[PDB]
Amino acid sequence: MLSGLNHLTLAVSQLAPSVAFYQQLLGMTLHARWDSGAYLSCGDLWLCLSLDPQRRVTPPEESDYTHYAFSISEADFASFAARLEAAGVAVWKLNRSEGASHYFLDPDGHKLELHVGSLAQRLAACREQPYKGMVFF
Amino acid sequence: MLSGLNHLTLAVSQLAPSVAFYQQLLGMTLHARWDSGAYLSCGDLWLCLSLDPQRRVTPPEESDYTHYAFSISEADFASFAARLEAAGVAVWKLNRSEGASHYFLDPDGHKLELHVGSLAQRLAACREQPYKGMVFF
Ligand SMILES: CN1CCCc2cc(CN)ccc21
Ligand SMILES: [Mn+2]
Ligand SMILES: [Mn+2]
Repeated sequence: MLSGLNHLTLAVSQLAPSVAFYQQLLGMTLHARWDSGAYLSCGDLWLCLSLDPQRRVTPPEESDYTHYAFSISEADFASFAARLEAAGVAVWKLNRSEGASHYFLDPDGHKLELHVGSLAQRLAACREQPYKGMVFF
Repeated sequence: MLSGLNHLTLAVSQLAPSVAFYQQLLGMTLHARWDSGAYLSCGDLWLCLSLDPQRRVTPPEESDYTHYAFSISEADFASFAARLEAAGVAVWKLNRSEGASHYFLDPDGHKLELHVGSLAQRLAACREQPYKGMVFF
């Protein structure tokens, strides 16, 4: 039986700029780097960057809604989002609201998000302002 | 600062087969569903399925190496892999590393993995037998 996420692996087109993005800009911990990959952590998350010549830099209008959200506290959210905008990080748009979030792209067009709040808080907010057709189990 | 992964959102082409896969086949807990999505949990992982008309059922040869690995114990690994094989789930890669991994596809072609072992265990193995160009920090 499954117990959670073991690791997230992102395919990247150029290793050095991607390591710089996740380590220098987002502040993840770099544990190891080799000619074709890197291992980073963010709290409990094991992130692997894997050099892949198949990876294409895709505009957000032509990629689907698959995306990866990172937790940040209420106190740090705005100042962290402001730092990303000042660094010229591009944005993308989701079709629906899901609370306090900032949506941004990595150098290869992976869709990232900063989000404040847990699943439990999201469900409680949705009880008051449900999505269309929502049912709770 | 970022404190971990908040949620993983997968774009899906049809909600019902994706809920069946993640809830019934993989055993994740379904918390809520609406006209265009669902929220599930797997241990401490919050998973969102988002219905997206942009999502193509993508063959594994046409997508890059980006993938999502779930944690499982060694004791449960072989029986879980056998369950996936009985259900007809396609495999996209053979395991060619030491640790136990099973590489399988979801109904829309998202690349998934079952993996036994932590980052610390991988780093220890790599310290003994480093990859080409490997530097530790
Ligand atoms: C940390 N550092 C900066 C200079 C380029 C570079 C390359 C590798 C892979 N051979 C590992 C570390 C590193
Ligand atoms: Mn999100
Ligand atoms: Mn993997």
